[PDB]
Amino acid sequence: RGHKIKGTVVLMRKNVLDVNSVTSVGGIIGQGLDLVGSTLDTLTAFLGRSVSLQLISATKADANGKGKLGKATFLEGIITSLPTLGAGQSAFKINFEWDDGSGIPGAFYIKNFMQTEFFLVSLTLEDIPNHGSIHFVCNSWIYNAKLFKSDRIFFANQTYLPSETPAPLVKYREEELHNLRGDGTGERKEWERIYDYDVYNDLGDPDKGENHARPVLGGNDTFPYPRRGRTGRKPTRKDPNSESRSNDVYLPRDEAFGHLKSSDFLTYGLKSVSQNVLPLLQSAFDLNFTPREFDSFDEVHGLYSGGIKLPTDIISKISPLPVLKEIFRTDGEQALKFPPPKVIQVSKSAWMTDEEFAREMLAGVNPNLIRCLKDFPPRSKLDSQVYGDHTSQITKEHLEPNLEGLTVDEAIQNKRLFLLDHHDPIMPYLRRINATSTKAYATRTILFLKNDGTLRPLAIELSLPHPQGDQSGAFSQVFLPADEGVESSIWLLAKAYVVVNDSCYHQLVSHWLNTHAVVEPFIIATNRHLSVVHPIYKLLHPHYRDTMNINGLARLSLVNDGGVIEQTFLWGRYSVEMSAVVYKDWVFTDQALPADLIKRGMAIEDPSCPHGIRLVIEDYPYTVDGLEIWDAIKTWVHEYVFLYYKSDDTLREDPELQACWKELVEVGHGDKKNEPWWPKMQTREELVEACAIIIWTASALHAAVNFGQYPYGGLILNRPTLSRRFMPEKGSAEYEELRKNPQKAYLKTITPKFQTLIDLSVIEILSRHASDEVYLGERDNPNWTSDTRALEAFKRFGNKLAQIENKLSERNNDEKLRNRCGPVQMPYTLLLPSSKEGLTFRGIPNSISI
Ligand SMILES: [Fe+2]
Repeated sequence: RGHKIKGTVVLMRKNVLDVNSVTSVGGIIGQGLDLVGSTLDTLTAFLGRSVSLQLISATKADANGKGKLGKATFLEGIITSLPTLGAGQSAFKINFEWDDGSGIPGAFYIKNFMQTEFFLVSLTLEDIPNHGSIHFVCNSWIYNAKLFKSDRIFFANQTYLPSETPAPLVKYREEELHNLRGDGTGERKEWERIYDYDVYNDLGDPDKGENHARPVLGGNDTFPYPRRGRTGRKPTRKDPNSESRSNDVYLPRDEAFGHLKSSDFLTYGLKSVSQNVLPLLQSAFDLNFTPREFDSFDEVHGLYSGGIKLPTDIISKISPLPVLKEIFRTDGEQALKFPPPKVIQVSKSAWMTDEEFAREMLAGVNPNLIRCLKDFPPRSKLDSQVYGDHTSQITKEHLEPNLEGLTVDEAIQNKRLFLLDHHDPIMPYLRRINATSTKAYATRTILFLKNDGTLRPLAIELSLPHPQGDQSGAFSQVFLPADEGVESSIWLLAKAYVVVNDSCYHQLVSHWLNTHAVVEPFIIATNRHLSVVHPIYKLLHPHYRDTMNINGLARLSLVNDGGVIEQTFLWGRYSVEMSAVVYKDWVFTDQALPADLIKRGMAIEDPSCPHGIRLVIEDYPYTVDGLEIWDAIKTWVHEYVFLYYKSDDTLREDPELQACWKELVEVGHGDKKNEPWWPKMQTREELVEACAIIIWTASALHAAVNFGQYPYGGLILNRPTLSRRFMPEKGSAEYEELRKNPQKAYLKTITPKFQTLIDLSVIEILSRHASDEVYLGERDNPNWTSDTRALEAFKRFGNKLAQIENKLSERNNDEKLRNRCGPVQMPYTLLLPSSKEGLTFRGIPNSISI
């Protein structure tokens, strides 16, 4: 007897997912008639000889060893309703012929014969013998069949290690991987799923003119860099070593995530700030429709209340903009409002306190930098400029003021001296930097641990490059706390010059290089060498969502010449290249949270403690919370790796893992290919350690470093991005204005009103959760694996993350932990694992989605 295997295809239309057609606006989704398909009878168009599916057997091979073929069969009727049919999805039924001889299906080929591509989500088979239902999760765009030599193949639910591949599917598995790799030539087309590497020869535009040229980041000892996804474009005409610029930056097709709500297309929203808002805003400044400058602090505060009064003309073209509707509020006509940033929702003035300044190094936008001070004076790593032979000029006499009354030696002994050091990367470029419109210092802040457990700043060292040459060291001045008179204002100016350094390092290193840039060679290596079926592919896959897409954007628009990062932040046109010089010190294994903590002296290893380490400041929120998160990931990654791999030998026998990690190392981070610290793939503990660092980086680290951007920085007074004026000197007229009107002096020193609007527009988006976000650990999409052991393991991650959330909230209810809240009363929630959509100050995503 023949039997018919009963089949269920779930796909989504492009019109349901594509920005241009989803361009109405969207505000509530997970709904509609939870899009039935059915309704609006255009589903009938999938139903002739339009799309064919062809089952592939996993138990029966042909003469040359490959799985037997089913007979190409077309979609047969429209399925209106299914218990799991989600919003915007459409369902089609299709019955395949099989027998007691075509075996157990473990794969299928698919052919779109229609004009338009569609996102196939899943296929489900309801079977024949003593075999349960087979689920296939596809999640991949299917373009017209004419574009492919070998038809689109998908595999079932079952997780297989390469040894565990069913013999009839071994060639198919390997052959997909081959198709994914490519040959490293050609221009990469929209419809392609081809994964490879290039250097960042990408960011500059020397055909527009030589001042638009940027250096090649990567491939070299001066400017080493992580690789980025390969695009195929022609060389620029002027420099054959750079790639020509395009509006249209390729990433492998399935890496670009479509959306159901239009408000959720944040990259388009970001491309819209730079290409539509910026020039229309520019206009209004350049002609004379808004004042060029802020005059008082209340004028900055007026951006959240009354907004920026703008002509109806230009407001008419920035307010029907698709995504940007959710980030701009319009009262009617002359108004462009920003949401109250969470740093001012209680106190407007509290940002200026010394407690908040010191505290935001433990718990703000960049809570990752501070060092425990172990000797004195603090020394430089810099070379032949003479202060890594000399030092800091902050002195023992500067440091003995008010609080305890111990010596600086004794302050170091008892672990109560700490350091924000922003001297070494920005010094060597500082002379160049200061010869643009930027006026900046290379800074140092020495912080004291007080009795209540809070941090208090005790000295700020402001350094300028060279009276008489680089071989002459630094010229440095030193500024002490004062809360009275003109001295108070000089001090608040001295904090502005530190924060400005910090904004910059944060954006290029703590944010861009440490998450975004660095995760990319990992995504490429995984797709080139780990099959969709592979266990580690499935572990690591959620942690990659939309990442190549936002990096493809940033290359076109954030990290490019004259881009937002360049226009906005302290290092200017030197930003991305200085970030590469810092990457010379990037060590993968030091990106593990305990390693980072111990290295910066903020933790020490103690096997009598909660996580086997002990903090030297208890109330270092970022880090007590981070540590809870780190251990949850590393426990999850340990149960998951150790589920699949019985021995270290099974790992060394795993040729997919081995080739993947080889390519990561020798190619993806190939400028670090001889570094002694890379985990070999010799040991299961090494795979756990690297899988935990990939996930930490892409989820929790990216979140701690990213979602606190608009809440802390949406107030430009709190996190300025550029200083454009040196400190007022005693005799000068700038000094009498500092006396007379210090708010005006503050403002002429920081980011101008125009770039502030750009900076606020950018980070407001960068701090938003898209509705359709998939957060840490509670979350994936459907039936990812039929291996219930892994599924159980994942549930234990979710439960523990949930338990951690209650425990973190508990800590923000604690008035004893002062550093969690500040004078600004902003609970530290940036590591709370779950979130709603929007500009929340919380929610850890699986990946770098923005
Ligand atoms: Fe980001």
